[PDB]
Amino acid sequence: AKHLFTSESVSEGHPDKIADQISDAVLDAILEQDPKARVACETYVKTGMVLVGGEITTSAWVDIEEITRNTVREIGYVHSDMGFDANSCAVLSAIGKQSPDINQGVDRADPLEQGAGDQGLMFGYATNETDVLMPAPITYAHRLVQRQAEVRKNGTLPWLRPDAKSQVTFQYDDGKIVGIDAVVLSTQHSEEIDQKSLQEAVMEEIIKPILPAEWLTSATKFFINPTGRFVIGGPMGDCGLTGRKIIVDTYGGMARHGGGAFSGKDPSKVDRSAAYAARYVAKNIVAAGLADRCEIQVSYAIGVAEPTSIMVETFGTEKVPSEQLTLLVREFFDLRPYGLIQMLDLLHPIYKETAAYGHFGREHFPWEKTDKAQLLRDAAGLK
Amino acid sequence: AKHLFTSESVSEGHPDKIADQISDAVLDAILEQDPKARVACETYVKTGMVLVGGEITTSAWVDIEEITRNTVREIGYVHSDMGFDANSCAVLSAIGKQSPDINQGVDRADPLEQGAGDQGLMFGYATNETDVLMPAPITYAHRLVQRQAEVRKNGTLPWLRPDAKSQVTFQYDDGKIVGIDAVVLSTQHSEEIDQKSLQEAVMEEIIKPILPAEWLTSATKFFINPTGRFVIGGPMGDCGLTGRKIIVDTYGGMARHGGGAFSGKDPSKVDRSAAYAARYVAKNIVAAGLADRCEIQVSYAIGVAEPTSIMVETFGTEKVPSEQLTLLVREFFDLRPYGLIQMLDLLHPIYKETAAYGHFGREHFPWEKTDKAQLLRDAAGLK
Amino acid sequence: AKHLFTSESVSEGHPDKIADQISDAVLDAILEQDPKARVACETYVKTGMVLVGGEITTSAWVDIEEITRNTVREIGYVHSDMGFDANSCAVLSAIGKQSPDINQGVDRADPLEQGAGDQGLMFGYATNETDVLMPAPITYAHRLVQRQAEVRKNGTLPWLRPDAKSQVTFQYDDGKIVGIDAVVLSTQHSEEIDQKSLQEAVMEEIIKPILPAEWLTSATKFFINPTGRFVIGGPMGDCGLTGRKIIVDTYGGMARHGGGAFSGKDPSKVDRSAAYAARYVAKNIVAAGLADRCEIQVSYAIGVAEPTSIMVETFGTEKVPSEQLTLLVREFFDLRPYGLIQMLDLLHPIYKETAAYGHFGREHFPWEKTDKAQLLRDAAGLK
Amino acid sequence: AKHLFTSESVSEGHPDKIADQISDAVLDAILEQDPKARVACETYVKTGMVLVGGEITTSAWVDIEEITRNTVREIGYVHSDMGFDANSCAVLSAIGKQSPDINQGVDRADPLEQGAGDQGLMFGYATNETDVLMPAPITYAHRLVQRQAEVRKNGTLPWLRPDAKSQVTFQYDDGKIVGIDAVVLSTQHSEEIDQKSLQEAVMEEIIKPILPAEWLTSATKFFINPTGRFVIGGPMGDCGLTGRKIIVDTYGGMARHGGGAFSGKDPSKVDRSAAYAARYVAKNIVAAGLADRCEIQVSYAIGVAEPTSIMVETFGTEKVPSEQLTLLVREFFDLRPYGLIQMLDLLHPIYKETAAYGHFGREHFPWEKTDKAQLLRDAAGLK
Ligand SMILES: C[S@@+](CC[C@H](N)C(=O)[O-])C[C@H]1O[C@@H](n2cnc3c(N)ncnc32)[C@H](O)[C@@H]1O
Ligand SMILES: C[S@@+](CC[C@H](N)C(=O)[O-])C[C@H]1O[C@@H](n2cnc3c(N)ncnc32)[C@H](O)[C@@H]1O
Ligand SMILES: C[S@@+](CC[C@H](N)C(=O)[O-])C[C@H]1O[C@@H](n2cnc3c(N)ncnc32)[C@H](O)[C@@H]1O
Ligand SMILES: C[S@@+](CC[C@H](N)C(=O)[O-])C[C@H]1O[C@@H](n2cnc3c(N)ncnc32)[C@H](O)[C@@H]1O
Ligand SMILES: [K+]
Ligand SMILES: [K+]
Ligand SMILES: [K+]
Ligand SMILES: [K+]
Ligand SMILES: [Mg+2]
Ligand SMILES: [Mg+2]
Ligand SMILES: [Mg+2]
Ligand SMILES: [Mg+2]
Ligand SMILES: [Mg+2]
Ligand SMILES: [Mg+2]
Ligand SMILES: [Mg+2]
Ligand SMILES: [Mg+2]
Repeated sequence: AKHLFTSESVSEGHPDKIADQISDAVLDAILEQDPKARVACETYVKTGMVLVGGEITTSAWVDIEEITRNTVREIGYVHSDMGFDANSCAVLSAIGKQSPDINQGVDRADPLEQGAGDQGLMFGYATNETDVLMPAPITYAHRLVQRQAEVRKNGTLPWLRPDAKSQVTFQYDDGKIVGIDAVVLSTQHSEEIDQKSLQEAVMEEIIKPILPAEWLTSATKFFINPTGRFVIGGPMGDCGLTGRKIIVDTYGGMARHGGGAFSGKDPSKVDRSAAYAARYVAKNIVAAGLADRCEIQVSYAIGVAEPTSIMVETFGTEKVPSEQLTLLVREFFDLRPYGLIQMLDLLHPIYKETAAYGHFGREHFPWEKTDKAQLLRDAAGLK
Repeated sequence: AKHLFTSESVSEGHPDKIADQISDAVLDAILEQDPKARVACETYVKTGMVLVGGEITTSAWVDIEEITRNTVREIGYVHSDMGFDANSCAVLSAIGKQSPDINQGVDRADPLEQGAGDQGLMFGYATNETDVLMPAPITYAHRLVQRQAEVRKNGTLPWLRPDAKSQVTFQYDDGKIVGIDAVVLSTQHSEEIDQKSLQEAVMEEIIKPILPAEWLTSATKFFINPTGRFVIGGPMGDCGLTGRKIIVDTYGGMARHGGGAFSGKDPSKVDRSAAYAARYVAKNIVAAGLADRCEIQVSYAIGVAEPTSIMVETFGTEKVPSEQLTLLVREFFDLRPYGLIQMLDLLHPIYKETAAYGHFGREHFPWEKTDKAQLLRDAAGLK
Repeated sequence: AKHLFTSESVSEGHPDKIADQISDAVLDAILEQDPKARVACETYVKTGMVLVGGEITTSAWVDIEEITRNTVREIGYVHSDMGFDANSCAVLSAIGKQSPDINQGVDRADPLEQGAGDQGLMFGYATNETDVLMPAPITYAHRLVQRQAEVRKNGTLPWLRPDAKSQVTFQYDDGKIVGIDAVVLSTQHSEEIDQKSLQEAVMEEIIKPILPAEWLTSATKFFINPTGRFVIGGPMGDCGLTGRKIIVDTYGGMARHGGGAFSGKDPSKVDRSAAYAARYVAKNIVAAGLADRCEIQVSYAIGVAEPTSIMVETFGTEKVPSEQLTLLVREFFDLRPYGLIQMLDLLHPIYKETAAYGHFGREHFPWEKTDKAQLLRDAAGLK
Repeated sequence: AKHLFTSESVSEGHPDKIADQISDAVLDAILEQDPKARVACETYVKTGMVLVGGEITTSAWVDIEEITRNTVREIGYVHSDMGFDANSCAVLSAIGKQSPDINQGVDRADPLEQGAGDQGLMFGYATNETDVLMPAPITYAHRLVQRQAEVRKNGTLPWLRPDAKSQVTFQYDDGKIVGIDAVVLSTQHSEEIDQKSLQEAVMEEIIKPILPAEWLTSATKFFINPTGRFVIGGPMGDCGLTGRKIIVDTYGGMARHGGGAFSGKDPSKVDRSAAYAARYVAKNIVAAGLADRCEIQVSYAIGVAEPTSIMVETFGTEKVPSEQLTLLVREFFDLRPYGLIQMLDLLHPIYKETAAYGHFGREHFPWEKTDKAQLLRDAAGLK
């Protein structure tokens, strides 16, 4: 009955995230100019530099330094005092074009037959634990780093620096949340404020306002800047890389994962598109009330348009025998490369925004919408 | 009852893996000279270069170019013909030292009290699906890319190139394997051989000898180099990065994951050490026969030595009420930073070997050993 | 009366020249699209990479990788066998925009008033030692490396590699050439041919056909691949950088030099335009017969249109008192930034061609033409 | 009789010089540990990075980041406010080992026979225009940038930034100096001070105290920060590269040059050692009173110990027929690779100090000493 589950999240000022933002910042710029572009951009970030590389084959014309400097700038690093500075950092580029060998298998004569960008498996997930049908732990962790960033930008706590990470562990009894045992919040700061003050301030401004007072009890344990000092952060304190936040980007470790990153790749890359499409049916199934929680999983083969595997897991919480529930899935949605792109209209520059604070949970994203639910209901005991 | 599950693996010639190998190749070298070194090494690999960076604080003296060139060389790329060459590629370095701010929370006066290298959560897993208590899908996928590499090196198929990826999906009925529906195998090759021949050869030499003939039926579907052409590969066709094989490195997507990569980090980094220790108790629990399959999860807080969370999931397959099963865990093993390192003796250069073909399944690894099982048995109905 | 003077040259396959070529290759491409572009391109070349950086502010849209790969390709390195490969090498870019602080001083309201791109001094030179009014030592050294490159491309000596350097020292008595004391010729080669053969072959194919048989006597000493082995070359054997061939680029050490490189910069950069204009008047003066040999020198001040200094040196060989000869100079030519560009029509992509084998001596270059001579004659005892 | 000659210099804060300093800073460190090390270190410096590369073969163990960060730190860039920061900039490394092919020709069995590091020609120079037998123009220009640097460090003009360049043109009549026509002084500054103030301040603190009041007349023209604004400088405003200050490093353009840079290379490199040895005999000749001014020139052939060419030019100012003056040269000094190093005791870390403000003119340098003069006198009309 009782058990503990822990999830974590990172601020937009976290090295790894900086990468993602940059990566997806480039794609957006590119896509704005050419929707059918093929972008596979990987970014490396350290002490005084930013490396934007990979393979890009587009007709668009973009400025990497500008997109980069501007992207970091917005993140927050604008002075050597914080360790990194959009204005004075180095911006390197090693961007080649996509291999034709791969391309022949992706873009074929007939657009519909067009194949998967690569082989691989993706996991979709949905749960009635919350309104947005997302697990609770990841939702609150995200809220924590997000708050910290907002209290920093609005000038509430001017001594806060971009870099920050958050961890929370919930108490789960009878399969439901009963509270929160431990809370972790690490945030970069200036040489001007003291630990205690900082700690005491983080509680009032960042934790207390975000964590439901009900789940907080005299038992909860708070871990704030444990090493006792976090003045050095960002790429200086930790190397940032693209696609190294795979889990916080998705469901916090509650659901499963195939190993494919999101940022830097255009929709023809199943790692991102098939993933989104998977959250789409999973969420839609639960909204449709066909199950309380279900994990979906598709797998593909490079240059091949038709999915190599599909499986729905409802953990017994289903309301219609999986059978019809699985035959309904391939019945209603098109998981073929050039079916999901139209299904969710992925040919637009809407990904940068997705690079920090979770790819799921934001109802305004095309894959968060639940329109097929009611119709997915009709296919089984409408009433 | 019936459902499909897919996993995947990559050859030691895959860009991402090249990174990991390099990353862990540097640490080993360093560790050989200094076991208590603090290594956080991230590698970026593309068309004609290799970028080794991150933060390293050691008293050891190593040669990055030599370790790198040699590491790639062994992988296989030794001619421009294959796209990359250990002898003629560029070797770049951006390696700083570890932030003292982090260090004060890690290495404290008392070695026992020494804290976790970072915050985060890790997932351990074990299953009686196989002798090594590893899931089957990931085990066979690894075997496929591994075979390909060996048939290449031994000269059986001299036209094979280092770069290769493998995907397999099993049929699961009644919770057990009944067969394999689809098989995917992509391998780089020379301009000298044709697709058909290649395909036909891959079956005889790499697939047929590795996949159990029982699970192969007239239904199984084989996908071999689908785009129809894979002559261009390695960093030229795809950017390689450290820690982007998170899932194939562990359990193939069968179990869960927290988001911590392994390669490039010394044991004081819970991402690698708490992870290993988690596979250790999970495996040891199943071996101890206390459960058919169980997932373990620990989470930590930077600078803090005592785990912030622990949870054992046996999916009902447990044989002793979880209660005593969870109280036994913290009873037998020490998950504190400086407890797992001694527990598994992680202060040695034994990681490079772990950078390709799974971190689990190799019984000779200290975390694969099951010595505590029988003793973990004594603590519950010995007999 | 008697004395020895030595000059040297380098093949288009030399690391430093590779840089130059690349640098000026980028400019041309840019200029083709925008003649008034401001290009300050510096290239770094090593083992498996090429670094193109600096500051560029243009409205043009160019592809660095393509321009670079193609430029190296043409030079000759196309296989790992030779140490570098246009197809498999890395291409990096760190190009920012020109500082507006400099720009306000360069481009002012009135185009004529437009100022010098930087401060500095430049040396022009001319001599009746040869038809093209160039010194002899530098002329023959260029010819040597140029021949080696041609005998390599035409397939005469297929085992020759791109990298090569040439050195010649002439005997000067009575102020004229009497012969050549020592000849140096170093060229990269394949593991297939032996030293002796190579040496013997270099004489017949490269040295004997280029050096006048009259100046070659039993005294002359030949130095061919002295270390006894030159199989390793190019960026692998030596780091290439832009603007490190300052002297072979001009007059071989016979005349003076101020320190400004040529490649990578647009004409608004006095280092290149004022230099060219200087060879222009010096050559024109000797052609006009006003002197047998004269060195010119101008100096500028950033943001300032009017030259800070001008001086003509005729080494006594003048035929009209220097006085009128110097008053004639500023009388006939316009050395103001926006006067020399029109004077020589420098807003065109004509520089790559100038990046190897000398910037002077090629009569088809705009600064090699002598049209003002006859008119420079009228201004002094026409007849 | 009358004519104008211009020279220039650059502060230790100039991008190019930053490179040199870095380059020679690495050598010294290495040499300190191993005098017979072979170092060919080329540095590239831009906006937020520093690239140290080339080929180094030593038994020494050094820290590039530390040597670099510290070297830049001392120069002065320590805040993003000035555009570059030693603490937060990137430090990259691409250092391979020296090609054995070259080595066999350099270090042979017999140490005496040991050969020249490369082919090439070098120019030495001396003049009685000044006590240190250096030309005047380059001496004063160096003094100008050197003053600016000192008035910045001592806090006299706290708003001064590291980057600065200086230009001076002298009036030469009857072959002697009569005065100075134009003065150029460009220095980077803070957003806090205005142009007029700055200009007025630069005259009092930097120009007036350094330029002889005799040579300054109502005619002299002063050019101070002409573009009207120099707030942006350093690698941000201009790319820094090693060996691009060839001329200011030596004689300001008064004497000739062969094209060989000094910084980053050990003494076995004739570009630096033969160069120094050339200033040594030229200076010593004039000190010996054998000529008022003389230019020396040697040339070498890779792997070859014996110089390929030697020539002394006294411009008629000699006092003993050149003949005996040239036979005296090879009589007194040893220009063989392994003769000059002992001659000047070059196996020591004494080069960093030589990377800013001229390689000649500092009488405490081993090549600035004149001990052979009196003995060079005995060999010709002692009395
Ligand atoms: C703990 S660091 C990685 C370990 C590090 N590379 C090392 O050398 O041990 C990972 C993240 O922790 C956070 N961090 C950095 N310094 C910290 C500190 N002093 N206290 C708490 N968190 C810190 C940052 O957001 C950083 O991305
Ligand atoms: C499909 S690629 C990544 C997509 C690519 N960056 C793009 O621009 O679309 C990922 C992996 O697939 C494999 N691969 C590369 N070229 C391939 C081809 N032509 N056919 C099959 N697999 C290929 C390699 O092992 C490579 O690391
Ligand atoms: C002699 S190397 C400079 C010294 C080198 N950086 C080192 O590590 O000693 C410079 C040039 O000499 C030429 N070179 C390289 N290897 C050579 C060899 N084995 N014999 C003759 N010339 C060679 C190339 O053109 C190369 O760019
Ligand atoms: C004029 S810049 C070279 C041209 C530049 N690459 C461009 O993009 O036009 C070279 C040097 O001039 C100096 N400098 C830079 N900005 C300056 C300014 N605004 N006024 C005067 N000197 C300046 C610095 O010492 C710098 O290294
Ligand atoms: K890292
Ligand atoms: K990639
Ligand atoms: K070099
Ligand atoms: K520059
Ligand atoms: Mg990371
Ligand atoms: Mg993938
Ligand atoms: Mg990858
Ligand atoms: Mg982590
Ligand atoms: Mg060079
Ligand atoms: Mg200059
Ligand atoms: Mg320069
Ligand atoms: Mg040279």
